[PDB]
Amino acid sequence: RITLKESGPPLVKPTQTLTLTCSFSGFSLSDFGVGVGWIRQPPGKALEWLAIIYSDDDKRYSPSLNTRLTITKDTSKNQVVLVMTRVSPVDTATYFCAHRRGPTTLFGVPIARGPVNAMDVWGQGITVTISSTSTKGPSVFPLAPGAAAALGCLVKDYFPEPVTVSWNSGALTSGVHTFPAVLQSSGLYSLSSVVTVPSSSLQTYTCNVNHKPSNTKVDKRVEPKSC
Amino acid sequence: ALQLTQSPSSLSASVGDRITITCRASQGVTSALAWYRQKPGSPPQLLIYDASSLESGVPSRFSGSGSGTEFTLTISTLRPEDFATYYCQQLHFYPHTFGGGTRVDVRRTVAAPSVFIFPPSDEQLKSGTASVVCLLNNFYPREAKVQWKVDNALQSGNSQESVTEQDSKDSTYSLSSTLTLSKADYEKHKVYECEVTHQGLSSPVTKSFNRGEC
Amino acid sequence: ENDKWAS
Repeated sequence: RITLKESGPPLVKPTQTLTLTCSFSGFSLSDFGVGVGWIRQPPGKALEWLAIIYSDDDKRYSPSLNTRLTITKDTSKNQVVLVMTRVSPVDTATYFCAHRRGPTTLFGVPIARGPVNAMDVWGQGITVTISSTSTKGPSVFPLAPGAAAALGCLVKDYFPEPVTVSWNSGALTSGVHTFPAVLQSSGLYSLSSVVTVPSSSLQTYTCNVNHKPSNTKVDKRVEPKSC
Repeated sequence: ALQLTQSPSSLSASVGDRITITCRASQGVTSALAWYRQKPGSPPQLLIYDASSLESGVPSRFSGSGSGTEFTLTISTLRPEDFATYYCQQLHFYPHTFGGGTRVDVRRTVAAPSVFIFPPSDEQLKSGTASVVCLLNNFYPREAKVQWKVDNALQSGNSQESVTEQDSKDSTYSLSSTLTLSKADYEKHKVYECEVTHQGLSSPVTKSFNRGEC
Repeated sequence: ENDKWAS
């Protein structure tokens, strides 16, 4: 059984250097033709290939990132390290390392190369956020209005993830939509949480927001304005 | 470099259906192509290697064929765990490219979004910023287009949006879009509009308000 | 260029 696992800092600041380690078990980087590669996935985006290293020590890099990447192996520790320099916000992504089989051998003779055509086992992935922001609590603002009515709370400018939002201390669940946060160009996150109700219920509505990182709890009652 | 284009980018289906996803390469990649299935929150999982070989431990309903520039993955009888995003990967040329992915989600009848526009709170305005949010609630299919207009000027580069994951009961999606402006710019205009295009809407729907109107 | 295992 082959397993891989990524480790490194979850948070990194722009211009800094990011070092990611892939520790694995079940194979050796001294085994014939084996490879270990790195692939990343920005939130909501497609997979992007970064680099790979083989047991005979040949290395290859994405041409778009070549100047900022270094991949290396430590055979005796069963680890592969990928160093990315000068990171910027667009480098925020989940980073995965993965195993690549070498050709099948028969009495130590390569006879099948078909198994090298895939990365067959992947690590769970490690989430890395690139932002110069310091820990900071959200500002919470009201969002106020088939014949459904909508209202919500805009949880703005906080760092880092995550934040939790519930409605009426947990009693309101139907019609609730809490969207995934977006990382603003400022380096702070922002999210909305809304709830749809029969245009008659306008019943009281309060969003309970909690950002553990900054010890910031806020309850904000939201109503249909006009005094 | 080499381009790998997946089709369709998104696909709706129901348990028991037969689906086929295709991947086309800009130059021939021989048989060096792999297919993966990735479920939300998890790493991609290898299904098919070398264009058509079934990876060990992978269920037989998955099948891959093709070589050169055109490949296909077919799942013969879709199971609930197959609602996910699929990717193809080429390993003939460096860099070892991935396709754009194809999202497979639960099919349900077309439903237009209920649209709502929210002006910025007076509380936010006092801090100097103005957020205008637009909500597209419970729609299907997933693709929707939101266009912000301020006093009829098309907005660009000053909004961000996020979409919920498919609802497990509804099978619909919801989308939130935030237009952000300084309090000053905000004050220099009157009509804030959120224009929405979607398959379930005969023509675009616009929700708006005039700033300061009381 | 060609992958490690290509012709």
